[PDB]
Order: sequence, then structure tokens, then C-alpha cells
Amino acid sequence: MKTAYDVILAPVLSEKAYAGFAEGKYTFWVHPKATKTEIKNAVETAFKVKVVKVNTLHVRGKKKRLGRYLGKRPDRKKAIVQVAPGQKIEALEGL
Amino acid sequence: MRVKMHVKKGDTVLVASGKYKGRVGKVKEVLPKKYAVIVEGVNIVKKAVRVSPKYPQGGFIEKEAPLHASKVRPICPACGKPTRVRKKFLENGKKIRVCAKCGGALD
Amino acid sequence: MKLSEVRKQLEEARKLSPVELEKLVREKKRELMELRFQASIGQLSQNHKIRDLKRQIARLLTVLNEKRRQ
Amino acid sequence: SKVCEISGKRPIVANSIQRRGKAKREGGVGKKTTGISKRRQYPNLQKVRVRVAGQEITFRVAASHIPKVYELVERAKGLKLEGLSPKEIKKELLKLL
RNA sequence: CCUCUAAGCACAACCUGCGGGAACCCGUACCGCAAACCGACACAGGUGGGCGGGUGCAAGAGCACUCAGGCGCGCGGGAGA
RNA sequence: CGAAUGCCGGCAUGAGUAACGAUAAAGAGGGUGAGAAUCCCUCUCGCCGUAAGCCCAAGGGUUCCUACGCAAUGGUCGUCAGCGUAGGGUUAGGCGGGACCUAAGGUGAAGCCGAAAGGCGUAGCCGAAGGGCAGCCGGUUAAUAUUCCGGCCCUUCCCGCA
RNA sequence: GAGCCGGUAGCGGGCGUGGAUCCCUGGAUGUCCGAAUGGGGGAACCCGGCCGGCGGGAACGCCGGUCACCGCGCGCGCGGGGGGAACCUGGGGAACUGAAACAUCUCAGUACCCAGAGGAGAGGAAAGAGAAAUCGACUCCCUGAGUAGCGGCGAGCGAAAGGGGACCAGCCUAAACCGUCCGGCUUGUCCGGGCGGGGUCGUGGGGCCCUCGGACCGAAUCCCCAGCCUAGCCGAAGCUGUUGGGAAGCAGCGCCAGAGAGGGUGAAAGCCCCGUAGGCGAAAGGUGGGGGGAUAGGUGAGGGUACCCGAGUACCCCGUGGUUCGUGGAGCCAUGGGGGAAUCUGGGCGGACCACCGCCUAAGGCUAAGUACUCCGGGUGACCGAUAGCGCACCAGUA
Ligand SMILES: [Mg+2]
Ligand SMILES: [Mg+2]
Ligand SMILES: [Mg+2]
Ligand SMILES: [Mg+2]
Ligand SMILES: [Mg+2]
Ligand SMILES: [Mg+2]
Ligand SMILES: [Mg+2]
Ligand SMILES: [Mg+2]
Ligand SMILES: [Mg+2]
Ligand SMILES: [Mg+2]
Ligand SMILES: [Mg+2]
Ligand SMILES: [Mg+2]
Ligand SMILES: [Mg+2]
Ligand SMILES: [Mg+2]
Ligand SMILES: [Mg+2]
Ligand SMILES: [Mg+2]
Ligand SMILES: [Mg+2]
Ligand SMILES: [Mg+2]
Ligand SMILES: [Mg+2]
Ligand SMILES: [Mg+2]
Ligand SMILES: [Mg+2]
Ligand SMILES: [Mg+2]
Ligand SMILES: [Mg+2]
Ligand SMILES: [Mg+2]
Ligand SMILES: [Mg+2]
Ligand SMILES: [Mg+2]
Ligand SMILES: [Mg+2]
Ligand SMILES: [Mg+2]
Ligand SMILES: [Mg+2]
Ligand SMILES: [Mg+2]
Ligand SMILES: [Mg+2]
Ligand SMILES: [Mg+2]
Ligand SMILES: [Mg+2]
Ligand SMILES: [Mg+2]
Ligand SMILES: [Mg+2]
Ligand SMILES: [Mg+2]
Ligand SMILES: [Mg+2]
Ligand SMILES: [Mg+2]
Ligand SMILES: [Mg+2]
Ligand SMILES: [Mg+2]
Ligand SMILES: [Mg+2]
Ligand SMILES: [Mg+2]
Ligand SMILES: [Mg+2]
Ligand SMILES: [Mg+2]
Ligand SMILES: [Mg+2]
Ligand SMILES: [Mg+2]
Ligand SMILES: [Mg+2]
Ligand SMILES: [Mg+2]
Ligand SMILES: [Mg+2]
Ligand SMILES: [Mg+2]
Ligand SMILES: [Mg+2]
Ligand SMILES: [Mg+2]
Ligand SMILES: [Mg+2]
Ligand SMILES: [Mg+2]
Ligand SMILES: [Mg+2]
Ligand SMILES: [Mg+2]
Ligand SMILES: [Mg+2]
Ligand SMILES: [Mg+2]
Ligand SMILES: [Mg+2]
Ligand SMILES: [Mg+2]
Ligand SMILES: [Mg+2]
Ligand SMILES: [Mg+2]
Ligand SMILES: [Mg+2]
Ligand SMILES: [Mg+2]
Ligand SMILES: [Mg+2]
Ligand SMILES: [Mg+2]
Ligand SMILES: [Mg+2]
Ligand SMILES: [Mg+2]
Ligand SMILES: [Mg+2]
Ligand SMILES: [Mg+2]
Ligand SMILES: [Mg+2]
Ligand SMILES: [Mg+2]
Ligand SMILES: [Mg+2]
Ligand SMILES: [Mg+2]
Ligand SMILES: [Mg+2]
Ligand SMILES: [Mg+2]
Ligand SMILES: [Mg+2]
Ligand SMILES: [Mg+2]
Ligand SMILES: [Mg+2]
Ligand SMILES: [Mg+2]
Ligand SMILES: [Mg+2]
Ligand SMILES: [Mg+2]
Ligand SMILES: [Mg+2]
Ligand SMILES: [Mg+2]
Ligand SMILES: [Mg+2]
Ligand SMILES: [Mg+2]
Ligand SMILES: [Mg+2]
Ligand SMILES: [Mg+2]
Ligand SMILES: [Mg+2]
Ligand SMILES: [Mg+2]
Ligand SMILES: [Mg+2]
Ligand SMILES: [Mg+2]
Ligand SMILES: [Mg+2]
Ligand SMILES: [Mg+2]
Ligand SMILES: [Mg+2]
Ligand SMILES: [Mg+2]
Ligand SMILES: [Mg+2]
Ligand SMILES: [Mg+2]
Ligand SMILES: [Mg+2]
Ligand SMILES: [Mg+2]
Ligand SMILES: [Mg+2]
Ligand SMILES: [Mg+2]
Ligand SMILES: [Mg+2]
Ligand SMILES: [Mg+2]
Ligand SMILES: [Mg+2]
Ligand SMILES: [Mg+2]
Ligand SMILES: [Mg+2]
Ligand SMILES: [Mg+2]
Ligand SMILES: [Mg+2]
Ligand SMILES: [Mg+2]
Ligand SMILES: [Mg+2]
Ligand SMILES: [Mg+2]
Ligand SMILES: [Mg+2]
Ligand SMILES: [Mg+2]
Ligand SMILES: [Mg+2]
Ligand SMILES: [Mg+2]
Ligand SMILES: [Mg+2]
Ligand SMILES: [Mg+2]
Ligand SMILES: [Mg+2]
Ligand SMILES: [Mg+2]
Ligand SMILES: [Mg+2]
Ligand SMILES: [Mg+2]
Ligand SMILES: [Mg+2]
Ligand SMILES: [Mg+2]
Ligand SMILES: [Mg+2]
Ligand SMILES: [Mg+2]
Ligand SMILES: [Mg+2]
Ligand SMILES: [Mg+2]
Ligand SMILES: [Mg+2]
Ligand SMILES: [Mg+2]
Ligand SMILES: [Mg+2]
Ligand SMILES: [Mg+2]
Ligand SMILES: [Mg+2]
Ligand SMILES: [Mg+2]
Ligand SMILES: [Mg+2]
Ligand SMILES: [Mg+2]
Ligand SMILES: [Mg+2]
Ligand SMILES: [Mg+2]
Ligand SMILES: [Mg+2]
Ligand SMILES: [Mg+2]
Ligand SMILES: [Mg+2]
Ligand SMILES: [Mg+2]
Ligand SMILES: [Mg+2]
Ligand SMILES: [Mg+2]
Ligand SMILES: [Mg+2]
Ligand SMILES: [Mg+2]
Ligand SMILES: [Mg+2]
Ligand SMILES: [Mg+2]
Ligand SMILES: [Mg+2]
Ligand SMILES: [Mg+2]
Ligand SMILES: [Mg+2]
Ligand SMILES: [Mg+2]
Ligand SMILES: [Mg+2]
Ligand SMILES: [Mg+2]
Ligand SMILES: [Mg+2]
Ligand SMILES: [Mg+2]
Ligand SMILES: [Mg+2]
Ligand SMILES: [Mg+2]
Ligand SMILES: [Zn+2]
Repeated sequence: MKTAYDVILAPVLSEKAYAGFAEGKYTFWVHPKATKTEIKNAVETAFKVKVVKVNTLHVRGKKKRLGRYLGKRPDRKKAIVQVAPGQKIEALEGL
Repeated sequence: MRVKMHVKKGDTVLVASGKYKGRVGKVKEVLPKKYAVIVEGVNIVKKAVRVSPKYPQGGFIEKEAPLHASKVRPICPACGKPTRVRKKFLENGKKIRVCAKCGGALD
Repeated sequence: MKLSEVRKQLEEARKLSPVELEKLVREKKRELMELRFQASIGQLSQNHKIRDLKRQIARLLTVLNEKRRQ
Repeated sequence: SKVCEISGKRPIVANSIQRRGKAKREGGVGKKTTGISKRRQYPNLQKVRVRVAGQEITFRVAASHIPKVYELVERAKGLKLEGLSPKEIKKELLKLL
């Protein structure tokens, strides 16, 4: 069955992600078939918050090699939800 | 399907052949893929290791090497003699290893 | 997981109800996502816990399916 | 240049043979073939507009079985046929063949 | 978009004004007159659209000098047949 | 097998030979580094400027940013790079394309045609760099922004009131 | 039946006699594209209708279910669509070449294209063959035979009967006649369409009409089973000494053998390991051509009657195709065009035609095995052994 935990996968762990916590903007590794409307409900129904805005984008998989073979890391998608003024997703403030 | 092993870790075996032929001991491991076995104190070999946090001071470390299974032979705990493994059908009706020299069991 | 544990998880599940199975599942899939974020930061050393849930979550959805196929 | 809807006839293939000279039976050397080339023979198809169940039914049938159409018609009298549409009355007749 | 009526509907419906809420999928990096595109090459070739400043030369998207911006072209050093 | 301007491959000769891809051009200093004409900084000189500068679109597809590297690619050298490894980076209700429209053309209810395959065909559907539609300025990051932030505007749809 | 978390070690953590990994059969899940089918589409992308659920949910979005077209059958049901290495049948169908040029001819109805089918396909129960006064469906192999014949009688093409083998099997309908339901108008002894009965053959048979007589066959459909397939299991008999890195080598003494095929083990092992001869084995799917049982289905005789016995068909001519037959004396089989019958006193045939004598009984259909191929699995080679053998022994239809 599909649950908000199936939409949200892992957090974006970078200097750029972190720097969004102050403004309440939390970044995640979502599902490429996920949807801004689909994400929202997933964050809320999982982090007890009020999503006010969502910004998503696709991250294409990098091409890599074991010297002799060429492949590609999977393609990923990530969202950038804005939470109501004053709310916090603590598990990410972690940091 | 399965690799046929007449010996299992860790019953007592007789190094039938090889440089350590005649020596005896327990089977410290069983390698079906290469169809080999490691025996305690047998096939000893000196191997090198980097000056590494695990192996400070560098140096070498005596490893126990594997042997082809056809080289090892089990020792019946009864007659204490190395024997060929038959297989007995109890009334369980399980099958059990049993010495061929004497009807003893081997586990 | 351990077998005996597995067996129980089947006995216990097959005693349950689809709602109590969806609700149950819905939780362990939360229990995963918790673990996913831990490993994502390296603070997941018992990383075998993951595989269990998914295969717990799997064993659950199955028994859920056993019921509904009727 | 197609298929009889009643006889199943169909364009066959025939050769166009060209012969020269006097035959033997006419006290000659004999005929000689100067050029063979495939042709194709069509059934003499024609249209057959008939009205059945207050509905016009037309067949693309060969001139040979034309008198069979009316037979089908004549034979179709004993059928619930009103209310139907053209293609429906055709298929219902053909089923009689 | 405006307008005209037809069934239907005329407690609906549509127009205007205000109010709260709602507003999805893909693309967005970088090269792009070229070392990243077409030419087997980091190839003096070919490739659509826009901007393209200043002074002087009659004019100009010409010509020469120059701002911003960008370059000295991915082998050098000597020699003076 | 000794020959087929034979076939596959390996290695020689020409030979340290021509050449190293526009005659727009170079010089010194400082640093770096085992190692520098070839990388970074600085000053002087030269060169394009209806461009050899700045945007958009096709096409390429991670080549963009940063850290650590120089065996191989770079026509030399290389501590450099569009190269090797790893990590990070592309954020739209208003910019472009869709849930809007039609063009040539493509397909194609009805219907016509053909030995089979298939070929035609008003409507309708598909079809764009044409039509139509509501975002302008600035700041921010090493790397994205008419996309995030700020200020000031606007569009459409659902519900409710008048 | 003791190790496992694939090729794959390592970092980091687990599991297994409370029987794991692994192997075999059934089931569940099975995103997106693809016949692709809700609609579109530059395949794996994009946009909808309906019913139901989620979220604070009306707009927005996600989840489950359903919605393309065609045929057949009384809006709803069963079926079709596409793929498959060759093998098979049907609809079409060349050329180089050979003829030492070349057109008829050959290459050849082969290559190729298309539709279709299946584990096989086709063919198949005589309107046959053809001279035995005989044979007895069809298919395949041998033989008949490069015979008979065909042929710018050039190059070349090339049968059939009969005989010896493999396999073996025969059936259902249409029409006359009885009955029944429906619908047509031109009212019945009517015509027409369904269904059922009846009937299916060539010593001709069948119907109706009298008359005489009233159980043994048995499936190709269904059922049960053995048998087989897809994992497996038991499986006889050697130590020592010696050279050597290693024994399976040489020496000594023994043993098994329904097993001295082969492959491994540190080298050359009947008796060390995997195996070999000889035996065992299936809860579940599949198959089941052999065994047993059902069922649909099967069957008499003389006598008279002269209703039926498969239609634009047989038959004639015209244009072709197949057969060994290239217009030849040219029949037989098939049919595009024209004309156009009959129901046993019928009709087709026996190589133009006529007669005698004989064979057969068309214009509806079905039908096992023996036959063909080899993507697949297995056994085996006086087959190759990394320029060989498949194009690939290796991440190849890849760079
Ligand atoms: Mg699921
Ligand atoms: Mg930063
Ligand atoms: Mg909310
Ligand atoms: Mg986006
Ligand atoms: Mg996107
Ligand atoms: Mg790269
Ligand atoms: Mg000893
Ligand atoms: Mg043995
Ligand atoms: Mg399990
Ligand atoms: Mg003619
Ligand atoms: Mg004559
Ligand atoms: Mg002639
Ligand atoms: Mg007419
Ligand atoms: Mg006529
Ligand atoms: Mg007929
Ligand atoms: Mg009005
Ligand atoms: Mg009205
Ligand atoms: Mg009202
Ligand atoms: Mg408003
Ligand atoms: Mg959408
Ligand atoms: Mg560049
Ligand atoms: Mg540029
Ligand atoms: Mg630029
Ligand atoms: Mg230029
Ligand atoms: Mg330009
Ligand atoms: Mg130009
Ligand atoms: Mg080229
Ligand atoms: Mg290039
Ligand atoms: Mg160039
Ligand atoms: Mg040009
Ligand atoms: Mg001027
Ligand atoms: Mg001038
Ligand atoms: Mg000029
Ligand atoms: Mg100029
Ligand atoms: Mg000039
Ligand atoms: Mg130069
Ligand atoms: Mg230069
Ligand atoms: Mg140069
Ligand atoms: Mg020089
Ligand atoms: Mg000189
Ligand atoms: Mg020679
Ligand atoms: Mg030469
Ligand atoms: Mg040469
Ligand atoms: Mg020469
Ligand atoms: Mg060569
Ligand atoms: Mg010199
Ligand atoms: Mg010279
Ligand atoms: Mg010279
Ligand atoms: Mg030179
Ligand atoms: Mg100059
Ligand atoms: Mg310097
Ligand atoms: Mg210096
Ligand atoms: Mg240098
Ligand atoms: Mg250097
Ligand atoms: Mg230079
Ligand atoms: Mg200027
Ligand atoms: Mg592009
Ligand atoms: Mg490229
Ligand atoms: Mg880079
Ligand atoms: Mg280098
Ligand atoms: Mg180097
Ligand atoms: Mg270098
Ligand atoms: Mg190089
Ligand atoms: Mg170099
Ligand atoms: Mg070069
Ligand atoms: Mg260095
Ligand atoms: Mg650097
Ligand atoms: Mg760069
Ligand atoms: Mg790089
Ligand atoms: Mg390296
Ligand atoms: Mg970084
Ligand atoms: Mg915006
Ligand atoms: Mg738009
Ligand atoms: Mg929408
Ligand atoms: Mg349109
Ligand atoms: Mg068309
Ligand atoms: Mg049109
Ligand atoms: Mg539309
Ligand atoms: Mg447009
Ligand atoms: Mg436009
Ligand atoms: Mg607008
Ligand atoms: Mg716009
Ligand atoms: Mg404005
Ligand atoms: Mg950035
Ligand atoms: Mg009102
Ligand atoms: Mg692994
Ligand atoms: Mg470890
Ligand atoms: Mg999904
Ligand atoms: Mg579809
Ligand atoms: Mg479509
Ligand atoms: Mg709904
Ligand atoms: Mg949702
Ligand atoms: Mg849905
Ligand atoms: Mg098929
Ligand atoms: Mg054919
Ligand atoms: Mg042709
Ligand atoms: Mg020819
Ligand atoms: Mg030839
Ligand atoms: Mg010849
Ligand atoms: Mg030939
Ligand atoms: Mg010739
Ligand atoms: Mg010749
Ligand atoms: Mg010629
Ligand atoms: Mg031929
Ligand atoms: Mg054919
Ligand atoms: Mg097809
Ligand atoms: Mg097919
Ligand atoms: Mg068979
Ligand atoms: Mg058949
Ligand atoms: Mg018959
Ligand atoms: Mg003969
Ligand atoms: Mg002969
Ligand atoms: Mg002759
Ligand atoms: Mg021939
Ligand atoms: Mg015969
Ligand atoms: Mg015979
Ligand atoms: Mg046989
Ligand atoms: Mg028989
Ligand atoms: Mg009747
Ligand atoms: Mg009779
Ligand atoms: Mg039968
Ligand atoms: Mg054994
Ligand atoms: Mg020794
Ligand atoms: Mg010995
Ligand atoms: Mg042997
Ligand atoms: Mg043998
Ligand atoms: Mg051997
Ligand atoms: Mg030998
Ligand atoms: Mg041996
Ligand atoms: Mg046997
Ligand atoms: Mg058995
Ligand atoms: Mg009878
Ligand atoms: Mg009688
Ligand atoms: Mg009669
Ligand atoms: Mg002919
Ligand atoms: Mg003649
Ligand atoms: Mg003829
Ligand atoms: Mg004949
Ligand atoms: Mg005819
Ligand atoms: Mg007669
Ligand atoms: Mg007669
Ligand atoms: Mg005849
Ligand atoms: Mg005749
Ligand atoms: Mg005759
Ligand atoms: Mg005859
Ligand atoms: Mg005769
Ligand atoms: Mg006669
Ligand atoms: Mg006959
Ligand atoms: Mg007949
Ligand atoms: Mg048949
Ligand atoms: Mg068959
Ligand atoms: Mg057969
Ligand atoms: Mg094979
Ligand atoms: Mg060999
Ligand atoms: Mg050999
Ligand atoms: Mg090789
Ligand atoms: Mg090879
Ligand atoms: Mg070799
Ligand atoms: Zn014993």
C-alpha cells in the first residue's frame, strides 16, 4: 500500500539543504513519480506540519565506470517544502 | 544442486594426503565452492600483512590454509580409525553417517 | 529476522484483520523511513534492521492479500 | 476486379501465350511460342441493387450467380428483418448461402 | 473573446464587485560562429534569431582606431644561406 | 607454402626526416612544486570589438562548481584542463512545452478500392518557431533564478456573500 | 542436512537442527512500454470519463476498479488481434545462370513477399488407379526408374501402376418423408427460416407403403490408474615403506568387482572425493498414444412404389494452370468468360472420337498414428582446440 513514507525517501544532506532550515525550507529525496500535491500530504501526514509551498526538480543519475564498464547511478527527484511560519521538522534540524 | 561433502565442521579428520599427511585434527571450516576445508594446525602458511592498525609492527601471521576435500578423511570416534562414510537409514527414518570399518556413528 | 520470530509474525498476523494489517503496515513503513534517514547519515550500524522490515512489510501485505482474495 | 459475394470467385492468374506459324493438323511444321507473360482473369462482377425489408441491398457479385441474389432475397422472406440496417440484411442473407 | 437564441433551467444558471481557499506534469546546470553542435582530430570549413557603444571618414551593420567584455590561436630557443 | 597488388597480426625501412593546424606577439617579477617558456598573481606589449564580446533556439548530455590527482588523451611541457576518482549543483500558478486552438501534411466513424500485405477518404482527432494566455526590478550562492529572497503587480479555477 | 546473506573479497551488521542458504511444483506481488486496447504519442511519455477511498478537501493530487476495435451468439456473455529458430499449407512469385550467343526452354514455382495453422501442417475413406478378368482412403521411406514419356527431341525435364516395408480406422452431414416453434399476405393440403427425428450408400443405398424376424459391437469425447517429465537418494572394496614440493610413481602384502565408463585429488589411484553397474524415489503441476469404466454412436429380409440422392454445378465451346506431357493425335484434375441438364432407364471414367466391355459414384464436412523441422534439455563422436570450433570459450550481436 502507498503511504507518505513511500513518497519521502531520504533527506538532502548538503550545505545547500541545511541552509534552508532557517527559512523553514526542508529538502528531501522524493520519488520521481511523486507530485508536489502528493509530497505535501506526505510531509504533513508524517511530520505534523503545514506545508505552504513545494518546489521539486529532477536530479539525473551520474554516469560512472569500473574502468572497464560504463553504467549510471539511478535518477533521483527531490522536493523543497515550505512549512507554515514557525513550524519545524526537528529530525532535520538534527542537524 | 548441492556440493557433496563427506566431512563437516567440525568432526575429527585424518589428513590423508599432502605435506601434512597423517596429521589429525578438527575441521575448522568447510568451503563447498572450492570444495576445500581448513584443519586446525594443518596446511599452516606464513602470510604478510601491512603495518596496519589491525597488524601494527607489520610482520607476518601464520594462517591456516584450505585443503581439497578428497585429501581429508573422517575418524570414527568408536574404532578411532579413519573410515569411508556409509549412510544408515534409522527408523526416524532419518539417515546418519556411520563408519564403514565398524557400524559406529559420526555425527 | 530469526525463523521462530518469522513464524510468530505469521501466526500473529494471520490472527489480525486487514485494517489492523494496513494500519500495522502503515507503521512499519514509518519504522523504515526512520531507519533510512539513520543510514543516510551513517548512524545506522544495525543496518540489517532495514531488510527485516521490508520483508516484514512484505510478509504482512501477503497475508493481507490472502484474506482479500476472498 | 474483386470477389464475388455469392460464389467466392476471385481473380485467378493465366498466361498470355503468343504463337506463330501453321499447326501440324493444317499440314504445317507446327505452332511456335513467341512470348509467354502472366495476365490475370477477373470475374465479370456487377452491381445488384435490391430492396429488402424496405431497405436497399446491393451486391458486388459476378454475373454468373446474379440469379442467386434474388433467390437469397426470395428465400429471406421468412425472417425477422424490419428495423435492421443494410449491412445487417446483407449478412443475414449471406448466412443462407 | 464578444454577441444570438434551442432544448433545458428559471430556489438553478451566467455577468460584475469583494472575500477566503486551490493552482498539477516536463524542461531549467554548462558549451552554443564553437576545444563541448555537423565535419574520424581541441580540424583556418558549415550552422537560425536579438543586442552590437565612442570618435573621424558625406552616409552606413563599410573602413581605421578604441570602452565594456574577450583574447595572443596548447611546442619553444636561436641563426640571418 | 615463398609468392595469389593473397587474408590476420607483429616488427622493420624511408628517419630522428616532413610536420607539431592561420605571421594577432611577446618580455620580466613574485609564488607554487621533486620537477615550470607552457599553472596562479602582478606590471609592460600586442590582438578582435557588425567581434574573436553579451543573450535565445536547435543540437551535445554532466563537459558547469569545489577538493585530491598527472599513466593515459592534450600534436611539446604541465604542478593546468572540457582528462582520472569522489562530493555538490538545475527550485516557476506569471519564462518554454503540455491539460487550449487550428496550417501544410499525418491519421481516420461513415463510405469507396485492392490477389494478401495494403492503398484512398468530407467530418473528427493528431500536428508549430503561427494564433491565444496572467512578471517587472533588485539582492543572494563556489555552482540555479523573470524559478529562492524582497518590494511592488497580475491570471485561472472551487466555495461563500451582495 | 550444515552451512548461508549471487559472480565478490572488504567495511558494517545478521541467519541457520526451533532444519537456513540451495533445488524442484503451486500461489501472491509484478511500476512503465510493447498486439497495447480510455485518449493521444517523437515506444517506455502526456492528457481524460465513470464508481469507490485518502488528505483540512469543493477546486488540486495520489490509490483501487472499469472504459479501444472486430466476428459470432440471445447492453451482457464465449472468441479473435501479437510472438516463435527453422519445419508445414495456401495467395502471389523473379533473376543471375544452363542452353558455351539467345527469345520457347531451363534455373523453378526454387529464392523472396503475404495470410494462416500447429506441435506438427498438408493429404485422406475413391465419381480412384488401369488391364491384373485384378487392386481397394491418405501420408512417408525403399523399389519400380533416370523405365514410360516430355523436349528450339537442343540444353536438359522426369512420372504413375505394380512389389517389399512403417502405421492402420474409420465417421458426421445435405435431399425425399414425420413433427414442432416463429413470420409473410396472395389465407393454406401454402411458401420461407430455425430445431428434432429419420438418413448417408455402389453386391447401389436410402424414404414412404404393406409383410416377416426384435442382443451383441463401441469410440477419436469423459473418468480412474499404472508409465513417463519437471528436484533427488543408497551405492562394494588399502595400509605401509620409499624418492619427491606433492604419490596416484617403484617395492611388499591384501581386497571389490551386476561397478576396470569417465572426471578430480599437489604427478600416473578398480578400492581418497564426485561417480559408474545394479536398485529407490514425488505431497504438488504437467503428460498420459498403454490399462480398466462409462457415454454419444452401431445392426435384419424378400415385395411393390419411382419421392430424394449435394447447381449456374455436371456438359459443350473459348482463354489458362497442374500431370512426364512445350498444341501434340491432348484425354484426365483444376477454372476466369458464354451457353446450360438430369436423379440409377441417372451420370464422371478407362489418353481425341464411336461402339462393346468394365471401374467408379463429383458439385458439404471431419478424421488419429506412421512423416518434417530443432529456440529447448540429454547421450555420443577415428568433430574443432583460442587465426580452429557458432559472428561471441572472456559482460557479443558488445565496443
Ligand atoms: Mg503492492
Ligand atoms: Mg552555501
Ligand atoms: Mg493540511
Ligand atoms: Mg519542475
Ligand atoms: Mg521537472
Ligand atoms: Mg565524466
Ligand atoms: Mg603417516
Ligand atoms: Mg565408495
Ligand atoms: Mg523465508
Ligand atoms: Mg490470350
Ligand atoms: Mg498429319
Ligand atoms: Mg512447338
Ligand atoms: Mg445489376
Ligand atoms: Mg448464365
Ligand atoms: Mg450451395
Ligand atoms: Mg443571452
Ligand atoms: Mg421549453
Ligand atoms: Mg427556481
Ligand atoms: Mg481572489
Ligand atoms: Mg496533471
Ligand atoms: Mg568553452
Ligand atoms: Mg561563449
Ligand atoms: Mg556564453
Ligand atoms: Mg565566423
Ligand atoms: Mg551568430
Ligand atoms: Mg554565418
Ligand atoms: Mg562523415
Ligand atoms: Mg568535434
Ligand atoms: Mg573550428
Ligand atoms: Mg548557408
Ligand atoms: Mg557619425
Ligand atoms: Mg566614407
Ligand atoms: Mg567591405
Ligand atoms: Mg572593421
Ligand atoms: Mg583590417
Ligand atoms: Mg600557430
Ligand atoms: Mg602563437
Ligand atoms: Mg600554434
Ligand atoms: Mg622559432
Ligand atoms: Mg640557420
Ligand atoms: Mg610455390
Ligand atoms: Mg603497393
Ligand atoms: Mg601493399
Ligand atoms: Mg611493387
Ligand atoms: Mg593482410
Ligand atoms: Mg640533425
Ligand atoms: Mg632528406
Ligand atoms: Mg630535410
Ligand atoms: Mg622541421
Ligand atoms: Mg597586426
Ligand atoms: Mg616567470
Ligand atoms: Mg620563480
Ligand atoms: Mg612548464
Ligand atoms: Mg614540469
Ligand atoms: Mg604560447
Ligand atoms: Mg563599433
Ligand atoms: Mg536542449
Ligand atoms: Mg558527443
Ligand atoms: Mg566537472
Ligand atoms: Mg599525464
Ligand atoms: Mg605523468
Ligand atoms: Mg602528462
Ligand atoms: Mg598522450
Ligand atoms: Mg602531453
Ligand atoms: Mg592533435
Ligand atoms: Mg603535485
Ligand atoms: Mg587544482
Ligand atoms: Mg572549467
Ligand atoms: Mg573532471
Ligand atoms: Mg590512478
Ligand atoms: Mg562540495
Ligand atoms: Mg513564481
Ligand atoms: Mg501554459
Ligand atoms: Mg487539470
Ligand atoms: Mg485540433
Ligand atoms: Mg490513409
Ligand atoms: Mg483530410
Ligand atoms: Mg479537443
Ligand atoms: Mg504555439
Ligand atoms: Mg506562440
Ligand atoms: Mg496573458
Ligand atoms: Mg506565457
Ligand atoms: Mg508588468
Ligand atoms: Mg547554485
Ligand atoms: Mg442572488
Ligand atoms: Mg556484494
Ligand atoms: Mg568487516
Ligand atoms: Mg509508484
Ligand atoms: Mg493506452
Ligand atoms: Mg493510438
Ligand atoms: Mg470520485
Ligand atoms: Mg495524496
Ligand atoms: Mg486513478
Ligand atoms: Mg500465431
Ligand atoms: Mg503454392
Ligand atoms: Mg515480377
Ligand atoms: Mg534469362
Ligand atoms: Mg548458377
Ligand atoms: Mg552446362
Ligand atoms: Mg544450373
Ligand atoms: Mg546462358
Ligand atoms: Mg555459356
Ligand atoms: Mg547476352
Ligand atoms: Mg520450371
Ligand atoms: Mg509458395
Ligand atoms: Mg500480421
Ligand atoms: Mg503466425
Ligand atoms: Mg508425431
Ligand atoms: Mg488435421
Ligand atoms: Mg464418402
Ligand atoms: Mg526398373
Ligand atoms: Mg535401374
Ligand atoms: Mg532429336
Ligand atoms: Mg520443371
Ligand atoms: Mg503407389
Ligand atoms: Mg504397397
Ligand atoms: Mg518407427
Ligand atoms: Mg486398412
Ligand atoms: Mg420445418
Ligand atoms: Mg431402391
Ligand atoms: Mg468421432
Ligand atoms: Mg556417495
Ligand atoms: Mg619426504
Ligand atoms: Mg602409498
Ligand atoms: Mg578408468
Ligand atoms: Mg562400463
Ligand atoms: Mg581420470
Ligand atoms: Mg595416461
Ligand atoms: Mg581414478
Ligand atoms: Mg541404470
Ligand atoms: Mg518409480
Ligand atoms: Mg443400413
Ligand atoms: Mg426393405
Ligand atoms: Mg425418382
Ligand atoms: Mg505449361
Ligand atoms: Mg498442334
Ligand atoms: Mg495444356
Ligand atoms: Mg495418366
Ligand atoms: Mg467456368
Ligand atoms: Mg447406368
Ligand atoms: Mg445416361
Ligand atoms: Mg469429369
Ligand atoms: Mg468429359
Ligand atoms: Mg471419355
Ligand atoms: Mg478410368
Ligand atoms: Mg479408350
Ligand atoms: Mg456403358
Ligand atoms: Mg475408375
Ligand atoms: Mg455427390
Ligand atoms: Mg481437411
Ligand atoms: Mg494430427
Ligand atoms: Mg502424423
Ligand atoms: Mg543439444
Ligand atoms: Mg583436446
Ligand atoms: Mg585435436
Ligand atoms: Mg585467441
Ligand atoms: Mg575466435
Ligand atoms: Mg595458444
Ligand atoms: Zn569405526
